[PDB]
Amino acid sequence: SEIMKYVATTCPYCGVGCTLNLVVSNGKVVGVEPNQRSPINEGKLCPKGVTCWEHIHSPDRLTTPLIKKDGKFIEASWDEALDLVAKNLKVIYDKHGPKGLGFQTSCRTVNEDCYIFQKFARVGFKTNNVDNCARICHGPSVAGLSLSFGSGAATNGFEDALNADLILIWGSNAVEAHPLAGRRIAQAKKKGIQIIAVDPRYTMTARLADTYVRFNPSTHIALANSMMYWIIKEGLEDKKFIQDRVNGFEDLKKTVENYADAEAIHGVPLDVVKDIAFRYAKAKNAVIIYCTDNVRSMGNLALLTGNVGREGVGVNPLRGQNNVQGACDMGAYPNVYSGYQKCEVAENRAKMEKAWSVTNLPDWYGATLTEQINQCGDEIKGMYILGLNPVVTYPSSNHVKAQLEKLDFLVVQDIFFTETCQYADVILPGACFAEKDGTFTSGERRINRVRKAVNPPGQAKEDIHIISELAAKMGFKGFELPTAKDVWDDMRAVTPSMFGATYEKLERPEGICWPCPTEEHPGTPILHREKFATADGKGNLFGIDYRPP
Amino acid sequence: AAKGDMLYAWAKDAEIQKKGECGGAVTALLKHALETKMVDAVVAIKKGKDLYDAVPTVITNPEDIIQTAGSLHCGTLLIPKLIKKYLNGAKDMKLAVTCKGCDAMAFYELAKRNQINLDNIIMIGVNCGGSVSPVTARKMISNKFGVDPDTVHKEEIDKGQFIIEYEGGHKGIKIDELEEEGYGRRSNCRRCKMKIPRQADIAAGNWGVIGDKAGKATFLEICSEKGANLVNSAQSKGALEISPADPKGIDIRAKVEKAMFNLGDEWRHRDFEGMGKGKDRLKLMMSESSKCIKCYACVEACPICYCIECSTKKPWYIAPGVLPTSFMFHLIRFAHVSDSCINCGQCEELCPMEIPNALFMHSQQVEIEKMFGHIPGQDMTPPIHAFVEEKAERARLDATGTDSIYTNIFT
Amino acid sequence: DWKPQILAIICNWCSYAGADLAGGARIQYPPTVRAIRVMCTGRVDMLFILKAFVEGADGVLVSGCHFGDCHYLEGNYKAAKRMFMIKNLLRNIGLDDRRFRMTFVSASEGAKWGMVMEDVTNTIKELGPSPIKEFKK
Ligand SMILES: Cc1cc2nc3c(=O)[nH]c(=O)nc-3n(C[C@H](O)[C@H](O)[C@H](O)COP(=O)(O)OP(=O)(O)OC[C@H]3O[C@@H](n4cnc5c(N)ncnc54)[C@H](O)[C@@H]3O)c2cc1C
Ligand code: SF4
Ligand code: SF4
Ligand code: SF4
Ligand code: SF4
Ligand code: SF4
Ligand code: FES
Repeated sequence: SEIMKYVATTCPYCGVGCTLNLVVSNGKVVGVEPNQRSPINEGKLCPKGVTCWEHIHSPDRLTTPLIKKDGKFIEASWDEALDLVAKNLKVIYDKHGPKGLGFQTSCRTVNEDCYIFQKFARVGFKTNNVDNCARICHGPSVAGLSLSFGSGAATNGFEDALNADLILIWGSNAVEAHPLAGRRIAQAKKKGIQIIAVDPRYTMTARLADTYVRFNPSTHIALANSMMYWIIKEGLEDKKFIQDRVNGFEDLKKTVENYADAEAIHGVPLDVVKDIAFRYAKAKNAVIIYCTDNVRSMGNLALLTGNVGREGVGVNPLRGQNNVQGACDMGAYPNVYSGYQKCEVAENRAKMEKAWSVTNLPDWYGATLTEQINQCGDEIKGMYILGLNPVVTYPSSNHVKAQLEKLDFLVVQDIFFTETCQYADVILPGACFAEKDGTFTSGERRINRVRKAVNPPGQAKEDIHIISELAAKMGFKGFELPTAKDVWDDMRAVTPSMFGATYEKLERPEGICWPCPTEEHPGTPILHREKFATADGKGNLFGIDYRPP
Repeated sequence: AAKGDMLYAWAKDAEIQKKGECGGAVTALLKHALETKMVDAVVAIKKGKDLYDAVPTVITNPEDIIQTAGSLHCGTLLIPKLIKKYLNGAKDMKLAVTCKGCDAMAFYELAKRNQINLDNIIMIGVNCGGSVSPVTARKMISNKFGVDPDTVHKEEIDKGQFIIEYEGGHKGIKIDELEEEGYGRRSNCRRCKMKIPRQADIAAGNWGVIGDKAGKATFLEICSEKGANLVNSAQSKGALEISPADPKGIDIRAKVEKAMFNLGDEWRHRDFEGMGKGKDRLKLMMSESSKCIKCYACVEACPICYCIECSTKKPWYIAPGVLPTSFMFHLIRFAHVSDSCINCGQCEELCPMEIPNALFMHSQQVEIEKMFGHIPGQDMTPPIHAFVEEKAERARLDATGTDSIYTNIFT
Repeated sequence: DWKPQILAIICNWCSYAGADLAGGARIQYPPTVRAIRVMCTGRVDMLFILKAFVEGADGVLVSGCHFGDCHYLEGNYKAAKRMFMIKNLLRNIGLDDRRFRMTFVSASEGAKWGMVMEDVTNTIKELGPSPIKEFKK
């Protein structure tokens, strides 16, 4: 057939979204090659990207559906397994309404599968009990940055920090995780850019920094409060910015004026505090790289120094999962439909109803991952898990196992036989990133294409196909979407932003950044261009008091 | 026609001759070899996307080489290591491969180390005056040329300037001016001196073609009997036209080659003294190499690194988990590669941490060369440590005029 | 506070014999060099020398048989070529190449072994502490 064919794809291992070539010989992925054309990484990959191809053709991959029949799983046909799932979901619905079911996907999955998964969870039985890894993962920082600015995403890109004078890494292992985001720090120091690292431990990304600052762990609020106190005290705040685009300054004033001497809390001497504070406030264009109160303090700093809406500046919280941003965008949260359209507002609730040809959408705040797992027997019973391994990921794994065994009809879709699989009643095999054909979304809001290299191992299918077949079994209208392009077009019709991100535009190696409202718009690589995304269009900066644990 | 002839060559097929960068002779020769069954496949470069994307391609259908026609100056890749990894080193199948000077040198390095079969491989070598990274070319065009890069149709380095053809006209800027401003050819391409691959089987270029054929003929130099046979077969079956080259063309070809040698020497100088001398060079090297995150891209991309397991992976040399890795990691590559480095730049350009691997390695290589007199990538000469000789060892000890190896070795 | 750390890698058949003969003849020299004793100097890999220098050897000495007197017919020609190349690498990484030398000591040259010991110690003392130990940090 084919000998050494190159297929361009996105790396599935973190939020940088590096591009790579998979080498496919006789329908087998046999290696990973650089793609020098990519703007994100210029053909450069970390160890994970270099060896992403190893797990694709493992013998352990699930090949056919499995059904727990009075013990060990026996081999089932697709029709059999799907009819079983449809029957059990139907009965649990008809007995316990929409509260009885529970959905959660992984951030490993492509945008089209996250969107169709949340569409399945809402168009059919109307439940907002949909969620994903981002809760239990490191950062609920999206909510905090949303409160500060309006969009919880990173304000600027990665190439953008090359334009600053004062990259300020803060508590980030940006070279251990996101190494090709830390490549920007390496390039910047080669260009001679002031770099200040502030992690509690001397990490390999703190080696690159001109100044390194220890502080006692769990004291970010105190340290940032001190820095803002000195900025205010010597008046290096940005008056036009604060008076024009920011609100809450008096509250910040009261809250911070109690942090003149905080050496007791954080270990940083007042001399070093003044040094970093004045370097940051004096830098004309300074970018913060972060990795709830902790992220709103960063928003406080950026708003206080007027470092937001411009090239070479901003706040860039690093995500960590390959498609966590994409899942949140597609609307795999309890409270947002898609593109962060809140379900609390009847306006877009009715817009969803009209677009999806369904009635009486829930509007109540769903149950997050831990909410579901804790109430996994009390009112929730019946659970579809799209790619999670909760027994290995959640803390108190034994409690997780107890709750899952308290559960009626778990369904698990995975590419491998995990530990959570033993507790499933049905196991639907899935496809990995080399067999899907969707899109990922980087941490810098960039939509990248994933391309099909090989076929799923045996009888395994990809998630859009599985969910469409299940919805056709259960009699749900609106899941006639045979391709990732059709799923994407349905999503685009639904969402106001991302309306310009057609696949003919995503076939560009550059990709598209998420606020792309029209088809001629080139994208929005820098957010909050001259107005924010809150009610008055003005960022709010809050006063946080440090709580000792 | 016989191993040393210098010819003008263009394709009989008008479409092949249009799509060739010059006369289409590389694409006519490759097509002929494939369809007359000298070779079982053809490894060439095609555009996968915009002309800034160069994708290697194994082609077995003779109908697909018209897609390979044209030269991509943003193709900074290296072919021979892909043939070893995913084509079993050409141990069972004949191939015909289009290659630049660095790609011919890499072929010879891997054949020295027994990793490919040059009896099976046919190397059609192209002249190379330099390659540009695709993304750097984009930034060049956006900033210095003041053009939207997606507008460009074709783009080439001709007469030492960067001609781009966009909608509206064409432009040109001296590559030396660009290279001073911080753009241009890759660093190793600036230092390169393998301009006409005379170690390949055929050397094709646009240098020395003068007069009525200045854009519709390829200057061919027949560098081996295998290439002579390929050319004679193509000319007889009528896929390729041959006229003897013009002596004035040969002369100015020699002059341009010599000038490119001098420019390469100047860049070698300014770069190697830019690295420093004494303990300053050790702080440059050590502080740069402290960035390495052990992605091993430099090892997997180097043509000379053919080892099943690198010694950089052995726990008695490098501690497995310590990430701010030792200088031993790069000392083990200086020791193993620097004697034969072909200055391909792959190690430098695939490094996520932007470490000047190629600059360090070539700075060591140039004077390992002027010490032992071994030029990498030219022929089947075994590596310096794979062939030690009694008389030569006596000679270097006597030349030091000393009873040991301590001093009077360098000037 | 500082004592030179010199490491020697001496072959078994001429340099170890020469050092043993010097000891037997009671030739005194300073106690600064510690030896490793491989069979031939052909065994000495480049990575041994580089590993020593990166661990912090202020000096490295490799001692073997004279040319034409290797126990294994030609194993010290290979070592000589390797050490010439090592001298070149250390000069181009900016470390002082006179921290390394290769001496040819026969089995009967105990006096010459003592003189080699003295001269290596003197040269390293002049050179001073190696820079790697502070460049690491
Ligand atoms: C990056 C680059 C720089 C060059 N610089 C010069 C120069 O300064 N002076 C000069 O006289 N000639 C240069 N050449 C060669 C020049 O294009 C030749 O005149 C041309 O190859 C003649 O062949 P043709 O037009 O007859 O056949 P063509 O139809 O052009 O055949 C060209 C062949 O080269 C292959 N190819 C294309 N891009 C690459 C690449 N990046 N790496 C390897 N193979 C590739 C194509 O697949 C095709 O088989 C350069 C070539 C490249 C690729
Ligand atoms: S930096 Fe992240 S996305 Fe890029 S190759 Fe490494 S793990 Fe994959
Ligand atoms: S290294 Fe030399 S031969 Fe290779 S592309 Fe650069 S200039 Fe051409
Ligand atoms: S490519 Fe660069 S980062 Fe990767 S191992 Fe080599 S030197 Fe280190
Ligand atoms: S060390 Fe780097 S420049 Fe030298 S041959 Fe290997 S890849 Fe090419
Ligand atoms: S560095 Fe040395 S051991 Fe490692 S792959 Fe290259 S040649 Fe082999
Ligand atoms: S036996 Fe001593 S050098 Fe070989």
